[PDB]
Amino acid sequence: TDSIVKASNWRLVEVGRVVLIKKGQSAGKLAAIVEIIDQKKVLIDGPKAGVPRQAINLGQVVLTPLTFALPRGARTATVSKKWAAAAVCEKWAASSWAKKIAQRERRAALTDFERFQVMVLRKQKRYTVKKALAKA
Amino acid sequence: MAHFKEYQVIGRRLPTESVPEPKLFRMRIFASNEVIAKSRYWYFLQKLHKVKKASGEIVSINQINEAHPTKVKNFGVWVRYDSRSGTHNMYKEIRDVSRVAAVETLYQDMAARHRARFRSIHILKVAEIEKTADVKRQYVKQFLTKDLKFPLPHRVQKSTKTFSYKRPSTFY
Amino acid sequence: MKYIQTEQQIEVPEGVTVSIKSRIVKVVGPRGTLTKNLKHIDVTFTKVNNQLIKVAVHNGGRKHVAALRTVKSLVDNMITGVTKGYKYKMRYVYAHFPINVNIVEKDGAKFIEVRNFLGDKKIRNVPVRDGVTIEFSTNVKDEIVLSGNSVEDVSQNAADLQQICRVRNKDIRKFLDGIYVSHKGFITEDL
Amino acid sequence: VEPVVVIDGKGHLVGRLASVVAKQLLNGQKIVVVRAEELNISGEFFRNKLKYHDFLRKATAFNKTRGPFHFRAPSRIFYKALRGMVSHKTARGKAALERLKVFEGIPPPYDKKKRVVVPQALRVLRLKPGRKYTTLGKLSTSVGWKYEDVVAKLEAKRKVSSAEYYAKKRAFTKKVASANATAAESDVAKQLAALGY
RNA sequence: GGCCAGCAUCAGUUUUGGUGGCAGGAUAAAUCCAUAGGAAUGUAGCUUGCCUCGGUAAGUAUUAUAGCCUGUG
RNA sequence: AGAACUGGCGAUGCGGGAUGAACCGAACGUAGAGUUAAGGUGCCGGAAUACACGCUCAUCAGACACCACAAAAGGUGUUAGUUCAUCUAGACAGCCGGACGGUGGCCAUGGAAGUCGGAAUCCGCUAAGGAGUGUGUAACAACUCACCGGCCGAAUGAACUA
RNA sequence: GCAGUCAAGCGUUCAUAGCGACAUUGCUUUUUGAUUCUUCGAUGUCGGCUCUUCCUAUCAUACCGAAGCAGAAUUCGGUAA
RNA sequence: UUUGCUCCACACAAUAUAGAUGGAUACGAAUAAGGCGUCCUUGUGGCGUCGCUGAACCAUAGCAGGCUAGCAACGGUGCACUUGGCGGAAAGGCCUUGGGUGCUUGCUGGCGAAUUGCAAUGUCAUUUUGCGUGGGGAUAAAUCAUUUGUAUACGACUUAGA
Ligand SMILES: [K+]
Ligand SMILES: [Mg+2]
Ligand SMILES: [Mg+2]
Ligand SMILES: [Mg+2]
Ligand SMILES: [Mg+2]
Ligand SMILES: [Mg+2]
Ligand SMILES: [Mg+2]
Ligand SMILES: [Mg+2]
Ligand SMILES: [Mg+2]
Ligand SMILES: [Mg+2]
Ligand SMILES: [Mg+2]
Ligand SMILES: [Mg+2]
Ligand SMILES: [Mg+2]
Repeated sequence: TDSIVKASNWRLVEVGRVVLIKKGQSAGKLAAIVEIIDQKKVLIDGPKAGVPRQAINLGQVVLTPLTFALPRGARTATVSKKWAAAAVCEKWAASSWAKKIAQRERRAALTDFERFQVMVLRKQKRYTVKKALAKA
Repeated sequence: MAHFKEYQVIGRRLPTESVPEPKLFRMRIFASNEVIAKSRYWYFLQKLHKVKKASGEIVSINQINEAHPTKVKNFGVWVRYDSRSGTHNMYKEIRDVSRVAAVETLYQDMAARHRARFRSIHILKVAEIEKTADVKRQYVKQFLTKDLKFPLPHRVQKSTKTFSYKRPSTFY
Repeated sequence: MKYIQTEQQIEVPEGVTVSIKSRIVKVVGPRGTLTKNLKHIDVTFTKVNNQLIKVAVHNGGRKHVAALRTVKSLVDNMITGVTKGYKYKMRYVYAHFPINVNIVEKDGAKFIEVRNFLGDKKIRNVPVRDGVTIEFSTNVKDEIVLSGNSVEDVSQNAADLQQICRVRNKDIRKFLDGIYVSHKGFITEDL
Repeated sequence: VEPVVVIDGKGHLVGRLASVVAKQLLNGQKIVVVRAEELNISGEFFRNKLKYHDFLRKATAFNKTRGPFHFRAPSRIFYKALRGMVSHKTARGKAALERLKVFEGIPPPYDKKKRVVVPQALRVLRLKPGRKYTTLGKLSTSVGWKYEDVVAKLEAKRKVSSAEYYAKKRAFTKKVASANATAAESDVAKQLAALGY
């Protein structure tokens, strides 16, 4: 009896939006949108990760679902204070996205002996899982 | 011409026995290097005063850095440019963090919209608009509204591989 | 000029329920149900308070923001069609030959039959689109009324009836015979 | 990386897809293109129909059986776009073209194989939103291709069978996801997670 | 002795990386810190009207229960 | 078709301009390696479906000098500007109301009353109304518009530039 | 040879239904010129007959828009070879 | 048919390879939206979650992978059978029943490897063909010549003839 309209909630370019830099000197660090310059440009600040305050093209970053309360134009000290208060780093570390990034880094860091151990443990887990699947 | 820097260039109109210590004229020149900065300085000095490079000298060239390179500003830019059939003065507004970035955007925009090459453009003035509601161009005024948020629909992620196995999505 | 955001409002009266999947709009009201596919416009619908649907274009150009108001008008027309309905009144105009207009059946398709237009022996047959009701108006001479939920359907049926009665090989400023839309309003009055 | 790569041509920007496939062929990769009737061309349908009619009016004046052949089927339109970009008059180009197969729909050999896409050729990723585009099947039908209806019917039947197969696969995948949902707190699972698996 | 190679240490030519120490500038500008002065896309507070939980709207209010700008050091 | 200076072709291969005596680059013993020129880097085709800011949708789009053509004039197509204006004391558009009196102002005209024309461009009452913006009459009449009002409520209009 | 742009005028009134001066911008190579690059150890040199195809700047036929289109007839124009 | 033809199995010979060296790993649709899971009043529904690439998933240890002893569990996997179903777009493949049998690296052992000498693709695949040895199966036509004229320059075509 009520209207139904699909939302399609996008991540929004906004002050306090957390972004992940994918290419550049940062290339994998988190920053916060400090202000919006243009449809394609924002001023960001990533002081916790070591990202310098900079005007960056939105094509160089990917918006994360994380937002925190930050006033428009806040300087580096204020950005750091509000970032630490909102615990953005922990909220990102809890996400599957950062967990997937860490998993890819760990797999890339595996040695040959560790890959052999991975195969052995995968065979053990596969034996157990196949037995459970056949019992089910 | 390239990624721009701003230089102060001060020149002299070399002293004689009758006129020692001439009037030491100064300009703010946007150029990619000091050779081009000095060339542009002499070009405009020849447009303004009775002097040339042979009859003058460069007393000082100093790069001027942005005072607050990490503060978002609205710039008003007065330019003069030659079209295919005349000369015109235009006023434009650019949102950026530095004069050099605003000037680079201005040159790109003039080339894109009026086919105005670098040689055809004179930068009359670049000044920060201190107070909003003195911003007179809607394409900049729309970025000054309180709590401005906008999405980025239809995200196109670049593939590192020729073939994809997933029929990707443009959500964001 | 690439406006950052442009939005329009679609007021939803009480007895109307609007279901908006991706861009397939379904409007349900007292008079029936209408459906429209707007997947060619790239707009965004959002329900605000169950009586208001906002439709928005982000980073849109001039033509895009024009099509946004077009979308708003189309959805408003769907709501008006399911609440008030749409009725087009046409009057047959003729100088000498009376235009005979009737509803006939051919394989159960309910054509509008036009005979004796300008004395012609040819019989004009205009199919009635589904959902359009044809009534011949009493107390008004030579008047046909086309009614329905879809304003597009009723207006296209009226247009077809008008076009089938175009005069050929004559000065149309003199030979004004035809069936012309005389009124475009709603079915329910004064609402 | 596969002996044969099967590209699902639906919505794939025929020229860019042809560039990708031509480079793969010349580099020695076997390519099979399916659903060629669902390919796209940028530009309005009327624009591309006029372009095809301009192609159609070109023929050897003294004998039309000698002139350029105007193949109407979508797979052959794609093949023409690809042959114009492969050096088809050399032995190397002939071998590269022999490494290629193009089909309308997904014929029985490939209806049970993995279909890939080419993002650099995908219409949704390449074309600016709101730009108009043409569908190869519609263009081919307008210029004389005779089998749009048959291909559509066989595609509907194949999609029914594939939907049944995918329902079975999804049920089995749910069973497997349950099986590895448990045995995830076991010591082997914790060691695998510590090693990144 | 002949043919084809592999490795190591060199020499000439060259290509592509990692990394260390210095010099200059507005002895970079910034950030940061301290201080002074401000307005606003006006934070807290306060006043007024409304209303579905509870905030909005309009004023005042220059840091407060956010901050920002400019100058100086 | 004929002169001046220089550089070239003739007499000259090579890389580029698809192709070409003259253009661009560079001039040549036989080879190896490296770097480039002009030109290029979706595929043919060696080389980024590179990065960045914008502009363009063409039912004959456009796509690198020599060179293989296009002009005047136009377009609420779209983009960016210049100048002058109107506007909360209410702008533009839109809908509705008024649109008068001296007065058929003076004159040929057969007739001419705002509206075939010549000159004259006034006054009154006005919130406002031209000695009339058009339709219309033989002339009237009757409609219509400038101009002012009622409704709405925030931006709008014009002439130009490329 | 063909086609535009302006618009003083023609068209009883009225520039643009149809026209259109004074000017001015073009297109074409079915005119005739200009040139002498190819052919003078040789491209058979008019016209007609026959036959095929192509172009459109369309005479007719199809469908239309406009008129100083009442009808009829006609004129201007569009898609069209 | 101077023992012909075809198919299968094996062995031996040739013959080449547009180019194997773990696996082409199957929804459809949309992209200003979807996938998956779950719940209900089964919908254009609610809730949760995911993407930000396949950098994945599966597989993967053993003289190119030998010979044996056990433990644990009725799992995984190959082989040849076998029950049945589905698939005609080019189906020539997919699924499935039962038992047999080999391996199992899921876990714990014992034995072997060497001298290819410090590397040399260090030969591991499939494409056709021939031949020999066994088994299974079948036992024709076409053309020339003659003839016809529904045909025809000649070929060809169309007919007839134990
Ligand atoms: K001759
Ligand atoms: Mg007539
Ligand atoms: Mg045919
Ligand atoms: Mg060396
Ligand atoms: Mg000579
Ligand atoms: Mg030379
Ligand atoms: Mg060329
Ligand atoms: Mg290449
Ligand atoms: Mg022009
Ligand atoms: Mg009159
Ligand atoms: Mg001869
Ligand atoms: Mg001859
Ligand atoms: Mg024509």
